[PDB]
Amino acid sequence: SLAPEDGSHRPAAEPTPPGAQPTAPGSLKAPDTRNEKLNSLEDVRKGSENYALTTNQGVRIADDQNSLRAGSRGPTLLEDFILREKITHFDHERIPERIVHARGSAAHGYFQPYKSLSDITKADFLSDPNKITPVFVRFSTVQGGAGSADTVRDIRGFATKFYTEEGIFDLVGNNTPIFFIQDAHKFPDFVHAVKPEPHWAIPQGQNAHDTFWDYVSLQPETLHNVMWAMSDRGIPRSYRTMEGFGIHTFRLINAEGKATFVRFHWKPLAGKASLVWDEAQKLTGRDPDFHRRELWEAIEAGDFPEYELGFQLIPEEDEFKFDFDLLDPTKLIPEELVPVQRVGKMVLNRNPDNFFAENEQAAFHPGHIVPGLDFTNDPLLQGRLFSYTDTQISRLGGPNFHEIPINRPTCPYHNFQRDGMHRMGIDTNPANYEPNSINDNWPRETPPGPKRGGFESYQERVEGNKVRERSPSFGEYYSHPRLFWLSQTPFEQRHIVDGFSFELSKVVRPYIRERVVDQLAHIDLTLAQAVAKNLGIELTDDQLNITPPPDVNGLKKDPSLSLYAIPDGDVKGRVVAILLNDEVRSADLLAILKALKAKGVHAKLLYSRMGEVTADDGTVLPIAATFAGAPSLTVDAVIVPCGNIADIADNGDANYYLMEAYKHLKPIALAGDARKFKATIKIADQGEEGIVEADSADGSFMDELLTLMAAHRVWSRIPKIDKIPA
Amino acid sequence: SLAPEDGSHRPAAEPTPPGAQPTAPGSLKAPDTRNEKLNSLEDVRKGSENYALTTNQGVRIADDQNSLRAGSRGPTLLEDFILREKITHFDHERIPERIVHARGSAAHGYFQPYKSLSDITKADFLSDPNKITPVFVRFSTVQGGAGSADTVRDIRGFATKFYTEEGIFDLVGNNTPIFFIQDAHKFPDFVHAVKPEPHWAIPQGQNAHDTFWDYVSLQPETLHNVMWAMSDRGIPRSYRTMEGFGIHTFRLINAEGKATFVRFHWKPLAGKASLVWDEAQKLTGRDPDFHRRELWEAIEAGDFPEYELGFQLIPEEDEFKFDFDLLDPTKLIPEELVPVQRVGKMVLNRNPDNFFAENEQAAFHPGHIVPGLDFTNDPLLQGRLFSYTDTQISRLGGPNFHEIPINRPTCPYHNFQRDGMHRMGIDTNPANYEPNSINDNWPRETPPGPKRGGFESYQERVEGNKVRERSPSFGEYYSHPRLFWLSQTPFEQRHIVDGFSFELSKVVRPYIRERVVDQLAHIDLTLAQAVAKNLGIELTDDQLNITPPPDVNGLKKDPSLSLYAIPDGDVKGRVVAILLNDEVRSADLLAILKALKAKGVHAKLLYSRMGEVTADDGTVLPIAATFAGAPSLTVDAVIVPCGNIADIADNGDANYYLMEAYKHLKPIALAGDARKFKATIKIADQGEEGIVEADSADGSFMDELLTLMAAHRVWSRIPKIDKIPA
Amino acid sequence: SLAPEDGSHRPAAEPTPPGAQPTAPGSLKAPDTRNEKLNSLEDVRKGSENYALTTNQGVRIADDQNSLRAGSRGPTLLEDFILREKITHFDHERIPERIVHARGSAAHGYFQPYKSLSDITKADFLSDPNKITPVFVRFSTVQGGAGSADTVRDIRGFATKFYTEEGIFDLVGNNTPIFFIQDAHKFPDFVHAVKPEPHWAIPQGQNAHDTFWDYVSLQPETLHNVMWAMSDRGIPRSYRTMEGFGIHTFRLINAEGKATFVRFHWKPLAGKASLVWDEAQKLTGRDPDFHRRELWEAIEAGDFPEYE
Amino acid sequence: ISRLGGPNFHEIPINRPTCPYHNFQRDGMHRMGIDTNPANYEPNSINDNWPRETPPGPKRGGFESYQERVEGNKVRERSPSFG
Ligand code: HDD
Ligand code: HDD
Ligand code: HDD
Repeated sequence: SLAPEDGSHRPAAEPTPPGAQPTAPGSLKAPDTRNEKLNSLEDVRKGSENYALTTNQGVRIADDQNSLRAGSRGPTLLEDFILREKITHFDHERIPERIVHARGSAAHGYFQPYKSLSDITKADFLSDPNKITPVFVRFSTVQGGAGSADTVRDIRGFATKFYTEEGIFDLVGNNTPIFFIQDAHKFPDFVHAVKPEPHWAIPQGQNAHDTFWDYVSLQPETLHNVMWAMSDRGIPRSYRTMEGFGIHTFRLINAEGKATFVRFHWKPLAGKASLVWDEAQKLTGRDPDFHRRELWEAIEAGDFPEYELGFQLIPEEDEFKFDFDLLDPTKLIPEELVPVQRVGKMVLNRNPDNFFAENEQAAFHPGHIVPGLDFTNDPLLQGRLFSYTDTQISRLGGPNFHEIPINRPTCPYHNFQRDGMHRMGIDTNPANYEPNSINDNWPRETPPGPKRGGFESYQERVEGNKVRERSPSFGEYYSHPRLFWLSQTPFEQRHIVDGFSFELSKVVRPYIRERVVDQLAHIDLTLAQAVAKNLGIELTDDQLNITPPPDVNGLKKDPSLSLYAIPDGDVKGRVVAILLNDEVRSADLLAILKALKAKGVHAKLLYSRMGEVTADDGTVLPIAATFAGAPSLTVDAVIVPCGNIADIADNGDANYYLMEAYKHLKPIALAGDARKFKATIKIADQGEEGIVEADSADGSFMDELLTLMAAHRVWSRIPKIDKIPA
Repeated sequence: SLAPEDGSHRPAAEPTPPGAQPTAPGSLKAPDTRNEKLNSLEDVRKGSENYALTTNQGVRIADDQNSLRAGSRGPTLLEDFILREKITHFDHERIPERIVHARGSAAHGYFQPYKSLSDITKADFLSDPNKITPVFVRFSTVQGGAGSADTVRDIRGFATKFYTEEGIFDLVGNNTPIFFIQDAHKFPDFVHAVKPEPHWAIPQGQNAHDTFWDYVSLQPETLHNVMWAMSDRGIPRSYRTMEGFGIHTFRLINAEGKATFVRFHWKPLAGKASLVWDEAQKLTGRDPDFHRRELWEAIEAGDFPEYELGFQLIPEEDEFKFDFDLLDPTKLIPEELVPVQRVGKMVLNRNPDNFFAENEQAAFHPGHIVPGLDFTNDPLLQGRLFSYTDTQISRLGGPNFHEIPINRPTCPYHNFQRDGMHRMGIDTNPANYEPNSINDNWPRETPPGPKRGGFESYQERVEGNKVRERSPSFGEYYSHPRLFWLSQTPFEQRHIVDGFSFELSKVVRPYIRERVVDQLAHIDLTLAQAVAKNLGIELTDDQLNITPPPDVNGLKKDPSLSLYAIPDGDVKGRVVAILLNDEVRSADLLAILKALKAKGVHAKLLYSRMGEVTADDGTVLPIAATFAGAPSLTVDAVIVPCGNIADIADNGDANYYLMEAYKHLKPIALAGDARKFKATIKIADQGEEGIVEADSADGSFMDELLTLMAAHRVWSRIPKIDKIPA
Repeated sequence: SLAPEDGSHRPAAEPTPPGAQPTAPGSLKAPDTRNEKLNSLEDVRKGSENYALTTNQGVRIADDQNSLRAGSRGPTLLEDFILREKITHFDHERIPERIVHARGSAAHGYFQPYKSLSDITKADFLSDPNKITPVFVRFSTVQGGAGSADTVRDIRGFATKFYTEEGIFDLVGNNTPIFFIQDAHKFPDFVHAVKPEPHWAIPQGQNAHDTFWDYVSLQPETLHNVMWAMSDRGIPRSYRTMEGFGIHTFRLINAEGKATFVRFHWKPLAGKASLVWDEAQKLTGRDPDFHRRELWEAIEAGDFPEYE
Repeated sequence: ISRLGGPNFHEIPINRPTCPYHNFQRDGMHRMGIDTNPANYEPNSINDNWPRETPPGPKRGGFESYQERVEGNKVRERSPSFG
């Protein structure tokens, strides 16, 4: 037996904070967390303890350490079927990654509505506040491969599979309310442009290259989502702290046959929070798995990710009332014009058991709708309906991808489809066609109706000639980017300017930079000038005279477009670094930990080596990581307790930890002699907002620290950070 | 409702004779038949009665008769996800067929040994006469595609999957005791030669072409199996009436580690029985699915195929005691030298539910052995071990083919292998490697032992240089073909001559026919001359003087090599055509059927049209088929009762029916005025052996017919048949 | 050398009647028959005479008769890359057959118009009677597998790939002028009904079974093509002696943008001819490759299949 | 066979030998080479046995494995020399 005597190999099957235990498969970490979908997977879950090691054919293996050979230094024999089986399975482990959103992290959970929606939709999963729908959610980046980093600048995917009693509904959205392009025909052009360039396959996880900015400069329809991507929305703090949007206008259909246009929203109950670019970029090197880790850990802690589903609803007769087209996926519907109605709440409360089996193989597709929903003519949505069925044939090996356990409906499914590679279902129906008399026509079509009815499309009127033509109503490109711009706070606007400036500086062909700046001059001259200045470009007189686009139905701003303008801070689940010394004042630590615990904020104890340090009263303190092994990038705030400060005062890593946290606008709190660190970050004696300081870590010290953490970052420190060499 | 009111759409769920009921899926036909494998497939069985028609996502379909279009004469819309799911699944229904043995028919059953064989093998499925092992058996041809015909001349496959408590054991045999080639390296050559020629892909299901005989003429090692293939062995009457052989010498390993050499045998308990060539050929056109049908129908009738497993056993110290090499797969072990020891019984007692899911997807592989068996150095076996794992990666879509339900072990299987296309099992093991401490090293290796132990190879001595060399001991090609020839009856010899003669007639390049005749001169000059003559070839003086090969260890014949030398007829499950007239004598019919029922022989009632006829006494006789629709090819004998014989006396089809049966040596019985039909087949007034005749269909009229049926065909008739124009 | 002294192994590279010579690959049989498409395949045609036997990696093989083994009666060694490459390629030879029309026989040829059609179509291949368009035609049955018999009673497929100067045009037709069903949504139902039944996979190449007639009895729209299949149309004598049809109304469009409705037809210059049922069925047993053989041999003889 | 889709990965252009390659292997997914050999097997008379095996020799000969002596029992055992 190889496990240590003390059982420390095995994580407690209780919720634990990040770092307290090794992470573990969901069914072993939280065996009592159940929902209908998780239970239905039980047929295929395979354990291991107490079982003999076998081939795939069930033959017990005596010696899994050696190939069969003729003498112990001789050649390997072809009759070694144990070796070849094991090697063959290994040799064929990989499947094709997703064409886009290959990098993503998933969890199980459940959803339920706040109130019946049967007045506007007959969808069963929205019909009853006490009917729970299992869900499986995958969050993702867009451009990079499955082994790329999490904290890149990109759009994020937010895909939700609802295993309803009337079929799978997949709501396949992103973290911004519009897309870069109008018609699915251009998707491969756009994606080829954003992806690594085809000669050398560079760069990974980055829009900062010529082809992407070339396409942008030539396709101003992209400018709206480009603005969102260049803002801090492009670098979320966590999948828990971003919005999700279905982007397209869909339809809701009630039992009376009435259609209402809807756009879908997820509101993060943990609040909206993003990183800053220097931090996000360096975090792709220090921990390329930061978002994956953080989501998995939040769930093991009990800090379940929660989202509120919301609908913008527009009656059918109001289709043409806005000064943008509701079917144009590059246009958003301002919440100032159409409020988001809250619809229900989704809680993600268990991680998967096997990433490959459940995450990699999950197939989400926006064509998977249920009665009570329907599509519209959105020309991007229309082409998506073709892609997500078609792509699984190579990705998942064939047309039986719905039989892969994660994908299976929990409701009944019966039909006359047969065969296909890796067919699991053994059909006993004498008939494989309909109409049939030999099985009395079963399974049977079901008329549409109020509940449990067959699917019928809404009978929308279609009147037009067969054309390949963009609707003229889609031909407006600048007003929504401007509305976005004007709705950001001054610091968010600076971050946008810095995002464009950084990205365009990596574009080798200078005319491409110029052409993008010219597009910026059509949105906002202040933005265009600020970017131009960073690129050493001077706007021409004509560019300076470009008339700014019109307001969006009278709006000069909409604060819901900003991450930060309206506070919605939630510290629960956030994490603080506590920089230890070899003689910690235990009275400081006790007060620190008590206040953090009261607000559900986690701590990591850091030192210049691993092992333990002993505090002033004999308490043995285990060290989670070194200053260098768990950098300030990975925490929300830094606290330094008193004690033997001379131990760490001249440690370069400890000093840098504070300089890096300071530059990235994080709250820092310094107790007792830790106040000596004020010098490294140039804080004046009288102190400064964003640095908490006191003789000791009392209740007052922690309240203030906790208040700053609720506001996420110390924006008012931005003018002070260009001086700092960090 | 589309089913008829009287419920006649639904086959009776009880044993019925062939043709009495429509055929049905095995679990609907025989719900009460069970074994441990059939029980374990229950989780994937899908019903159909009383369920709604859905998409694969569980969405109820309202209209499964139309596409979604813009207006009822308008274009189809891309948003029709119900149409595209359904067409996509249809578009990807097919998977590659097997490289060889693509054509095959399969049934579930069970095996039981007669007694424990623990003194000679530790194999668990042979350890206890009470231990019953589920099986799945697939029988097949070799050459033709999945859509080729059953009653071709070819070798047959007889593949058995034993679902043992210690793993899957696949016994992958043929119906002749040798193979055509010695070393696996030549398999693609031989198989390319026998297969349709690569320019034009002709001929299907036939060795009667130039490239096959070219190869054979250049590779005399193939002559042994060619003799079998050219005999009536190449055209079995039924998969129930052929022998099976593992071909190779394998090893049994007992609990003390002692190795015994073994060759595997299957003895058909329904006896040995073949067609004649003209019958077999025509039958590929009248019913290309005859063996598949016959197998399914035997099982639905309760005429379950039964086979006895037997072992020829040779002590290790006897390896070199014979004139041929035990490892040479072109050599048989005469039963006169090493008898077949009976081991156990196998009964196939349930048809599959879905042919594709269970039969097409089944993967058999002779490397799938269990503790208590091991391989030898037979260099054809040796290369087989590589192929049957390899081929599944394309054929079945990847390395998880063991998770396709029909292939799954019923015993436990646990290991560290992960991922791969269409992965079903969701592993919860924190470790995916060993050795590991984080799961205490589970699943763990198991030392070899008397039972329930790990697989260890037998420590055979290997000594020699790395060579691509054939063993000189394999370089004798004629003595076995000669023993086979001399062991055949004179009519079986005639049929061999005529098999070579017909096949060689289809070889377009005359020099190939001559080179084959030259090879036959090395085996037996009588055989060679008879073939030569049918080809217009004259043997040279040299050829006439070739010394015949030596006998095999003193044997100048072994009658176990003959199909018919030793009668072993069983009539149960055979079929008789009864040719009706419009006024049948009912006393004749009652007597016929009563005698047939007593012996388990089935009957089909034929006429010139469908519907019914009424017998002299008013009895209504249902007609199964017309004379033309169910030709004599498909039955084992023909009886014509009295009645209004004038009604059919001038019917070409009815006359021909008798001529065809007469030509193919089948028993024919004629009662009262049905004796008029003697003219059509030119029978003397005093009658002849093989034609039963009498005033009325009893006393001993049925005993005599039933006695002819036990002898299978009327061999004495052979000189009489060249006369008849049929 | 294994060939016979008198060279009778090699068929003459000149047209010869059926059975006179062994049949051969088309470029060895008729080396001077050329068209643009046939010439464009020259980069991928591989010969054989006078070349050494190699692996796929170009390594010359000394002994293509034996695996590598420890002793001449010993076990086969994993390091035998020659054997494993050869057996790997063999083990993966097959690809999925077509879902329908899996059984079919194909030939190269050419098309030429009788006159310019630019009044009714701007299609480039129809613009000038001197425009020669290479074609590749595959004839087929519908129901049976790639390995089933040719002279079954079935509809026949007649597919022509036109390699035009402005794109490939595939005219994918059958030998009757209608289809069994009205709407593509029902194609998997019709095809499952006609194909071998799912419990036992019987029968091959035949509509003569319960599920086919069940569907037909419940879907009267099928009756028209059913009538054609039940006539001697369902049993052609030869792919050379049957009609072809596109079935659908399509449109021609001319340079002015005017649309004309068109249905396509192929008229066989060898005339129309079919077997009788008893002969056809029996022929599926005596020569299940009869139509494939007869097409190949007509072309080798110079009886070129011609269609208008 | 999975990564590159089948047994014809050698016909993907980067992977192709620049020297001659001829054999009796046929078919497989994505088959590019169109073989004109009347024979797809050896030994064959119908194409005078071409392409032909080549004896090993000093230059341009067939591959033959070094005849290293093998001696021992069939074992799954690590050599003690590796320990
Ligand atoms: C016509 C092509 C096409 C277009 C126009 C879109 N996508 Fe898409 N999307 C795909 C074709 C596709 C795909 C190729 O089918 C993917 C990759 C593999 C897969 O399973 O689906 C995919 C994956 C994918 C995923 C990952 C799902 C998962 O986690 O497995 C998300 C979140 C989105 N997409 C979201 C969007 C949004 C919000 C779009 C515009 C509003 C959008 N896609 C446009
Ligand atoms: C080295 C390659 C090789 C050689 C020398 C053999 N075979 Fe084989 N055999 C295969 C390679 C193979 C295969 C390519 O792996 C097949 C085709 C598809 C499959 O799953 O296995 C196969 C299938 C196959 C089947 C069909 C199993 C089923 O019904 O699915 C049978 C009965 C046999 N073989 C029997 C034999 C016997 C008795 C042989 C000589 C003693 C033999 N094979 C030599
Ligand atoms: C909705 C599906 C569907 C429908 C309604 C049809 N087919 Fe089809 N057809 C196919 C789906 C298909 C296919 C599944 O896509 C095939 C099978 C394999 C392939 O490559 O294409 C095919 C093959 C195929 C072939 C063989 C081409 C070849 O030789 O490779 C012919 C001649 C036709 N079809 C002709 C027709 C005609 C004349 C139809 C009715 C007017 C028809 N098909 C309806």
